[PDB]
Amino acid sequence: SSMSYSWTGALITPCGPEEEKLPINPLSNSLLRYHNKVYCTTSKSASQRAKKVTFDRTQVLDAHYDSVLKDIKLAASKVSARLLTLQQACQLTPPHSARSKYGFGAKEVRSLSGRAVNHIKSVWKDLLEDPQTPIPTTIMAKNEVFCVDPAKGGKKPARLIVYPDLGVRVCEKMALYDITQKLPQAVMGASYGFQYSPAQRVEYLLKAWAEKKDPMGFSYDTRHFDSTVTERDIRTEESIYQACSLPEEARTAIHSLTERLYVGGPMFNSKGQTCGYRRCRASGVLTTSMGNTITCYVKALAACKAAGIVAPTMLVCGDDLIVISESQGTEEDERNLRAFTEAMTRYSAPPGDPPRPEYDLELITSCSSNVSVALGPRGRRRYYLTRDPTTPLARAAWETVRHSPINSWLGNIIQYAPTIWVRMVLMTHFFSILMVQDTLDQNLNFEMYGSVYSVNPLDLPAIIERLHGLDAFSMHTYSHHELTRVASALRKLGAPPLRVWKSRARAVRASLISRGGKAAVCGRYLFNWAVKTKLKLTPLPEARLLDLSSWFTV
Ligand SMILES: [Cl-]
Repeated sequence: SSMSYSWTGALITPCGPEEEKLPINPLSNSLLRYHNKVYCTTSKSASQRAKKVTFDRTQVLDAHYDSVLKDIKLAASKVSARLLTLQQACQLTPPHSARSKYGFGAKEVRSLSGRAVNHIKSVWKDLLEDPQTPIPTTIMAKNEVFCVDPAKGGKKPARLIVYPDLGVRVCEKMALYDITQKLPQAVMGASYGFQYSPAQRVEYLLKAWAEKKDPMGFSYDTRHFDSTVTERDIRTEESIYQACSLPEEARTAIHSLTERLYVGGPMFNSKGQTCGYRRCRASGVLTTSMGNTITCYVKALAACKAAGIVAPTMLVCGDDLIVISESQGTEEDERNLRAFTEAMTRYSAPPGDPPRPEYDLELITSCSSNVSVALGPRGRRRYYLTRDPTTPLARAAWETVRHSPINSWLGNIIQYAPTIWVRMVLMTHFFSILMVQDTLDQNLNFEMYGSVYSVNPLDLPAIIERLHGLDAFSMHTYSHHELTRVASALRKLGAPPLRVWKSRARAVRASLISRGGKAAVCGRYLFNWAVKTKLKLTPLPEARLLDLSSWFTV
């Protein structure tokens, strides 16, 4: 049937300067040694990516699909959603969103400047009047940092970004922002993955697992999900949006964005040239995350029914998927998974790595992460979210004229506070750098889900207690999988081993303690693992006064 993309042969071009690595990385050369291994994806590998994501989709739906889609339209119709005013939408534009081609940027949009509001008025009108003309998009190579992996081809090619002009993106919010806030939760309930902090994610998986008399879990990895979304999936999404109680102007707007933007359209590189034509999900539109999540949910749940998965409990986050269910014995489990995969493939969501049933929660990875377990000093089991530290370490070491890695350090310290690698490596490095710089009391930005929060480093103990519990400060005996993986990642990036971090941590803790006040709290709480004679840590009152609820909800 349809190709995800077609190409004119024009290059996917850079937006000006692509940053050289410098001969000295002064913030991270005490963190790890093998900087040669840390790299950033650029436009140079853009074609390589285009080839991998360009392919034919043929899609065969069935009674299981239809049945699930009907249930979802039902659940959708429970939702009442509003238009946002032009001004409300303008206001929700992130401060660094890519400037429009019509002579204004995010600053103007957020400030409600007359010219911007005007242009946006005329874009909205054109959306109500013309429900057909394809809206042009820009295509860019994404810049992301990884550690080289010889096993998997050396260097990954850059992901591709496809987005309409800023004027249109503002219109998308007026039409759909409210739906993005209400639909996923309404169709999926507790299965919606973007509503959970790490600790809450953990607790959900544990509850799912404990409800099965004989649990089995698997993760599902779709190969290039965006590319696998069909015009029909997209029209099916519009049709789910339309099932909500909306005002007529929204209906018209949604239809128009579906036919003119979401379903497909022509792509131009940054130099102005026609680059190709897209017939799949665009990565840079408002509905990408909700879209992928709902469509993955519909497909996955129908696939469960097609394969005979018993009592599924799902967790969905865009293209990432965990299913925990009642085991039917290993031999049937393996067959059901093969059938699940066949259904998904029929639905046009074929796998990368084929799925595999597992019976131990530590062995399931989704969203690049997994649950693991550690003991208190008394033998009590504590479960927490973790992940391979390779990419966090690589990103911890990306330093250029334009980018500092410190925010990145902070983000992982926050998300992954209870892990052995955060506690022994990142925390130790982070606090040592800030002390020496004498910037311990200076606010930094925590980046999550396109949002930013100003965080004071001396507030970390409170934040961590709030997010993860006082247990985050007393994990004693980590797992074999966890010890192995962390040792191996440190060795792979040329970082000191954990034994050296313990020494560095002792010294950092001492320096924090000697500075008194908040810093001293940091040293006592965050580095209690580093001393043989433990202090008794107690709930922090400043933590009770904390509302982090918006941090991990979309
Ligand atoms: Cl930066």
